[PDB]
Amino acid sequence: VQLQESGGGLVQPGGSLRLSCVASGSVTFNSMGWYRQAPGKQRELVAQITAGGDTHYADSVKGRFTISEHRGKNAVYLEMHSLKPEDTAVYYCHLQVPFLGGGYDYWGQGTQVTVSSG
Amino acid sequence: GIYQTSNFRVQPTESIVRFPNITNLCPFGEVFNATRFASVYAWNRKRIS
Ligand SMILES: *[C@@H]1O[C@H](CO)[C@@H](O)[C@H](O)[C@H]1NC(C)=O
Ligand SMILES: *[C@@H]1O[C@H](CO)[C@@H](O)[C@H](O)[C@H]1NC(C)=O
Repeated sequence: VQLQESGGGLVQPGGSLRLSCVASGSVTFNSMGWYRQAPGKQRELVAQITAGGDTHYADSVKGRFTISEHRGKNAVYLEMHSLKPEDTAVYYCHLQVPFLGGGYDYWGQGTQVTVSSG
Repeated sequence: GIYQTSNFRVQPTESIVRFPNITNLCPFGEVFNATRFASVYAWNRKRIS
């Protein structure tokens, strides 16, 4: 339970929009992860940001996603641009909350985003 | 003098009920609208949450 997320806009390929994991308060973390899954394929990774400053991206998403962390509103924002129809999926925010030394990410919450010309 | 006659109160205009819809769509189309269905012995159950 604890945290939560929803929202998102359906846009045409080549657009730009800001996915936001809507904040649920101040939570202890060291790694925020944007992650995407579409039916018919293995659930794949998008990008991780680190409280220290480390930033990792998947190989297929270069130059199209920008990840940023806002510690006042404690939310991670993904600005997505130059879209192609392979991003049609639902996007999840996985946490890092230390459980025994890390684990139990709260990626239950999802945001369905489909990019299409029609 | 000054006398107190009655008491005045504001009445609610419209009643509003909201529970959190907040979620994803739901995996139903892939079950009912699926092209192929499993056999009656290799049973296909899809999990929904
Ligand atoms: C819940 O909200 C999302 C977006 O806010 C919407 O896509 C979805 O259809 C809503 N659910 C219902 C049952 O209306
Ligand atoms: C199955 O798909 C068709 C066309 O995409 C649609 O009209 C129909 O409503 C779908 N089935 C259900 C149960 O929604």
